[PDB]
Amino acid sequence: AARDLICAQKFNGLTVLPPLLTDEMIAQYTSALLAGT
Amino acid sequence: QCVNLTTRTQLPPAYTNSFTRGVYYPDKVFRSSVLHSTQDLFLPFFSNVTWFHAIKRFDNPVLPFNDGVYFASTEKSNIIRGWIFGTTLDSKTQSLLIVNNATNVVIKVCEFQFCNDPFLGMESEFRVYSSANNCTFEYVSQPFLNFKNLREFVFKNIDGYFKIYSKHTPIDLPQGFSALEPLVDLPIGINITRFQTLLALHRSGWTAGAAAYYVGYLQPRTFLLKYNENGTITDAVDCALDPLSETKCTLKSFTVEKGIYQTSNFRVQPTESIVRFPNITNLCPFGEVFNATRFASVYAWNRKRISNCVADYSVLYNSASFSTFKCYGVSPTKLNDLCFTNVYADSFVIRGDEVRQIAPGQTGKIADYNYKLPDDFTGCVIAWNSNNLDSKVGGNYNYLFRLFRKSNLKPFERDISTEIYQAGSTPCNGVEGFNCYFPLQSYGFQPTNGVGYQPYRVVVLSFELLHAPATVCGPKKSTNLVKNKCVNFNFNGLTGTGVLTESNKKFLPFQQFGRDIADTTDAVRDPQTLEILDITPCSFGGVSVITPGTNTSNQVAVLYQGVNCTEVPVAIHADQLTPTWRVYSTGSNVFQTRAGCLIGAEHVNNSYECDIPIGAGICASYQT
Amino acid sequence: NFNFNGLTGTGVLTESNKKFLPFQQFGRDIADTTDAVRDPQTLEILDIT
Amino acid sequence: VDCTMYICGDSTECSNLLLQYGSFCTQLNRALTGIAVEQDKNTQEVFA
Amino acid sequence: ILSRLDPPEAEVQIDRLITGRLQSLQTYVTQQLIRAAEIRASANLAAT
Amino acid sequence: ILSRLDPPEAEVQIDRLITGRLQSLQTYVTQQLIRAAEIRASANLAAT
Repeated sequence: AARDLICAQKFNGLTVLPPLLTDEMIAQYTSALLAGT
Repeated sequence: QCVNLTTRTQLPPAYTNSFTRGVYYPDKVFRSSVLHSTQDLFLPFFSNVTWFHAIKRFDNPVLPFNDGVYFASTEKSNIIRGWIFGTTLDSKTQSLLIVNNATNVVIKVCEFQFCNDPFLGMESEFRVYSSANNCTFEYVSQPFLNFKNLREFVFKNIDGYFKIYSKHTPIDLPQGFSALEPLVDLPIGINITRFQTLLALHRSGWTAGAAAYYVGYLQPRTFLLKYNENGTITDAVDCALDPLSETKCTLKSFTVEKGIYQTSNFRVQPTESIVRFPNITNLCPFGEVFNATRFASVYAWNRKRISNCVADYSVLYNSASFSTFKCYGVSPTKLNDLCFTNVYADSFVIRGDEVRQIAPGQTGKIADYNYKLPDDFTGCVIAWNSNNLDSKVGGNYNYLFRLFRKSNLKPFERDISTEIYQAGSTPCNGVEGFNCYFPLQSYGFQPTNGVGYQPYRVVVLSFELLHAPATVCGPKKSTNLVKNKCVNFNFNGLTGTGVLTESNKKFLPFQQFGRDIADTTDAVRDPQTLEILDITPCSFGGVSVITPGTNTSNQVAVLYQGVNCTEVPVAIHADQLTPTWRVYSTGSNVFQTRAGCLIGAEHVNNSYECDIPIGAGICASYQT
Repeated sequence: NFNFNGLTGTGVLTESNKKFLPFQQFGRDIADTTDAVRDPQTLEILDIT
Repeated sequence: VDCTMYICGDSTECSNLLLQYGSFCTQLNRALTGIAVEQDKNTQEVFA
Repeated sequence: ILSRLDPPEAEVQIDRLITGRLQSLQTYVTQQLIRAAEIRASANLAAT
Repeated sequence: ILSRLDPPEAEVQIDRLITGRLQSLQTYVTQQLIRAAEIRASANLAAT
C-alpha cells in the first residue's frame, strides 16, 4: 500500500543511512545518570 | 616438395595459477620513487594458462591470435628459427613471414602460395609458400639474436604497428617480479588474426628436439605499479582480483590500516525488455482497388484519398511478382512507419507495352499527351497483368481507349478530354472534317491480342506527405508480459525499467498514467486488458569493506547495504553490479541485519566493547 | 624558452644524473610535467627548472 | 548521493561524455562522508 | 532526444543538460555544509 | 590549439576551462573559508 518517502527518494540516487546508537541504549544511559546523581 | 607425417598427441588445457607474469613498460617515460596507475589490455593474474607440449612426435598446430600472445619458451639449441603471422595463411590473402634468420630476420606483408609445412632441404627451399609472389615491406638489420633463458615475447598489433615488446630475460614459473621492454616498432597495418609458430628441425625420416611453451591472452584491466629509487618496476597490484586489492587500489597505497572503507556501488542490471502496446482496429480496402470488376477508365482514373484506417503494408508485398515498386523516398521494409494526410491513389489501365511511360520525366504516347508525371513524386507503384480477366471473348467493344490531346499537362490531374482537335489552318467548328479529328476508340478486345497490348493494371500508390496524425501509418505488434522480475518496459510510448505487481488503487475510467508527490510514474493501465499495475524499479545500494590491519592478517568481511539478501544475486554469471565476488552462504554465516546483511562473519551470544562500528547497534572484531 | 622536438619549455638547463634507460626518452615528475630531456643531436641528459 | 545515476540515469552514451570533466564527484562523496561521520561523533561525545 | 536527430547536436543538448544539473548539485551540497556547521556549534554548547 | 584551431572556436573550450578552474578555486575558497571559521572557533577555545 503506497510507497514510503524512503524508497521514493531511494530510487533516484538518494539513500538514507541508519544511526549508530539506539533509543534503548540512550534511555539506559539516561537512567544510569539519573540513578547515579 | 612438401612432406607428410602422422605423429601427434593432444592434451586438454593444463592450468597453473599464473602468479605475477605479464607485465611490461607501457611508455617511454622515466619516473623515480613514484606510484602510477594504468589501464589497457593486460594478462590477468592467477589465471588458468594453457600448457602445450611438443616433442616420433610433431606439433605445428594452427592457433588463434585474438588479442596478443604471452609466449614463454623454455628452449635450447635453437629448435626455432622464426615465425609467421597473418589473416588466413593461404595463397589469396596477405600474410607476414617474420623468420629470424641465422643472423637476420626477414619481414614481408604480401601474397603467398602455401603448403602446410615450411623447411629447407632454414628455409630457402621456400616451401613456407610453394610459389613466389611479389612483396612490399622488407627489413634487414643486425641480428637481434637447468633453464637459464626465458624468451618472453608480447605480440601487439595496434595503431598500425608491430609492437614486439621483446625481452630476452635470462632465467612452473618463478615467484617474483620481472618487467619487459619494447624492441622494434614496424608500421605494417593489416588485419593479422591467426599465426603459427615455426621451428628449426635438423636431422639426426627426420629428428626433432624437446621443448615446452605456453599461451596467454590480454584483457582490458586497471593495474597499479610501483617504482623504486631508480626506474625499475618493483611490484604491481591488480584492481579486479579480490576486495582487498580493490581497497588497495581505491586507497592508493600498498598497506591498509584497520578500518572500514567504501569501494563502489551496486544495481541489478536488468534483463530483456517489454513493449506492451494497444490493439489495432481500423482497416481500409485494397481489395476494392486491386480487384475491381470494372476498372476506372484511362481518362477517368479515380484519385482516392486514404485515411481513417491502418497502413497494413505488411500485407502489401504479399502479391505475386511483377510488382514494379521502383519506389521513391522510402524502403519497402521501412514502409509501415511513415505517416501522411492524403495518399492520392490513382487507378487506370494501360496496355502492357508502355508500363514504363508513366514515371517522372518520361516520354511516350500517354506520357506526353495523357498522363505526365511529376518529377518530385514520392511513392511506390504496383503493376500486374490482367490478361485473364480484363479482356472478354465475344469482342470487348464495351471498354474504350484514349490516344490524343492538344498540349502538355501539369503534374497530378485528371484529363477526360473527348473534344475535336483543330489540326490545320481550316477551322473545325467542333466536328470532324477539314483538318479535324475525334480521338475516342473502343477496346474491341478479342482473346487474341498480344502481350504488349494485354492489360497491365498499374496502381500508383501516391503517398503524398503532409501534416496529419495519419491514423493510416502501420500496424503495431505486442508481446507477453512477465511479472516479479527486473524488466525494461515501454507502455504505449512510456519507457522505463522496473518490476510490476498487483494493486488495489481505483483509477477513473479516463486516467492512464499515475503520479506521486515526487512527480514520477507509479501505476499504469495496461491497454489490452484494463488492469492496474504498480511500477517499482530495481533495487540498488552501496558496498563497504571491513578489514583489520594489513600488518595483522589478510581476511576481509564484506557488507551489502539496504538489500534483503533473500534477494542478493545468487548469480549465474553477472546480475550484480558489485564486481562479482559472491561467496557461499551457509558456511560463511550469512546474517540479516538492519543495514543489509553480512557475509564472512559469525555471530555469538557474548558481549564486549565496540572495536569497529558497523551500524544499528552492532560491532565487529578480529579475535579468537 | 626552448622547443625540443616540439616540446616547449623555459628555464635553466643543467646536467642531470638520473640513470635513464636506453628506451626511456624523457623524464617526468610527480606533478606530471617535463623534467629531463635528451639532445637528439648529441644525446646528453639534461635538467630543467 | 549517487552522482552518475543522478546526473544522467542509466544512459551509457552520457557516461562517455562525463569522463571529459575530470574528477568532479569524489569531492562531493568525501564531503558527505565527513558530515556523516561527524554526526555520530557528536552524538557519542555528547552522551558517552 | 536520443532518437529524433543527429548525434552531433544531440551531444550539444546532452552537454548543456549535464552542466545545469551539476550546478544544481553543487548548490545543494554547499547548503548542507553550512547547516552542518551550525548544528555542530549547537551540539558543543549543549555538551558544555 | 592555437597552432591548429582558430580563436573563433578556441574561446569556447578555453572558456569552459576558465569556468571549470573558477569553480575549482571557488569551491576551494569556500572550503578554505569553512576551515578558517572552524579553526578560529578552536583558537578561541584555546585562548579561553
